Amino acid sequence: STGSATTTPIDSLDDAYITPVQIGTPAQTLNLDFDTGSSDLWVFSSETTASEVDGQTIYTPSKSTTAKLLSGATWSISYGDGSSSSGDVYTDTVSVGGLTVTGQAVESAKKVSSSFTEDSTIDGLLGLAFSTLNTVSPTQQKTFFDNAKASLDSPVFTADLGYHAPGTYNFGFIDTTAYTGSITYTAVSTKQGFWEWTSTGYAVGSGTFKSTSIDGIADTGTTLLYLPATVVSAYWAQVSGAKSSSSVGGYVFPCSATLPSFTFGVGSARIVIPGDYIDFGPISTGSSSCFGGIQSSAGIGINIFGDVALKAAFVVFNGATTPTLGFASK
Repeated sequence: STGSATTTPIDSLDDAYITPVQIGTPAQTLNLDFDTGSSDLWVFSSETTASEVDGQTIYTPSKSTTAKLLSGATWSISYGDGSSSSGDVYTDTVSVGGLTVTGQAVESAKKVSSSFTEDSTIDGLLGLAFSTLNTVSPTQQKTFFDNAKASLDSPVFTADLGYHAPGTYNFGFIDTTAYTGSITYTAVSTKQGFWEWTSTGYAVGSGTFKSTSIDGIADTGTTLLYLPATVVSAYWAQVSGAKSSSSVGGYVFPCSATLPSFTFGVGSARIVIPGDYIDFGPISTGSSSCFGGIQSSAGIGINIFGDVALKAAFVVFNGATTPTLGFASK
């Protein structure tokens, strides 16, 4: 089998992407944030604290004939941005872009932090990291991809995120019309449960390529590109007036600047992030100070190849026995 679903930016900055997901019988369609940096499928639901729901579409398991309570199971997660959620668990039928899994753990939120409540466009998260990170207790549950794996024509999914535009998540096949040149594959470490890999270096604008190993995770659920402070400093040094602002929470730059591209290495291959991708707009409405899309990972504890980077590529998440990541230009 295969699946194919369009993923759509939630706003004009590409702060996140939502993908429609059918849950239950009859289908209840929720717009979820596909997150290769976590491993819980959780949803706003009929069980969510009423004051914590503002505009989201909810999953109501009692209206689903295929929903079953996973008795005794609870979950609780916190993300890298400090947001969190928790609740209990149903199993139900879940379909993404024509691809159907029966008995998927659907984690029903009883509580969500303000950040989720305040975002009306996101109805939940669909984790696509490794199931070892799943937070369901006492019985850890498998991700949608893990459950679908052995039915898939090939045990892969691909992320093709758009710049200020929709893109595509594919399951079970590689669309050879969706990228240019070749896909370069690179080794993955699963020791921390992430799609963790080592970039071979970087360049700033038209500058020379610096060969250096940068360990990091391919994370569709993170907006920006978080890299070591040395790299990030070398980038913003090429933007007149740019500086790191403690008060704002990272690098800002004059909105009148033109941003240079940023290149990252995948083995001997190169992925170029256009400078436009690195502009996240005024720090506040009407401000002439703009927020940068490349930021320091210092104090996160891990480098993160978020959407800023991933959207410049066609990315293969190869879940074979020995997993790998592939990157192609597009």
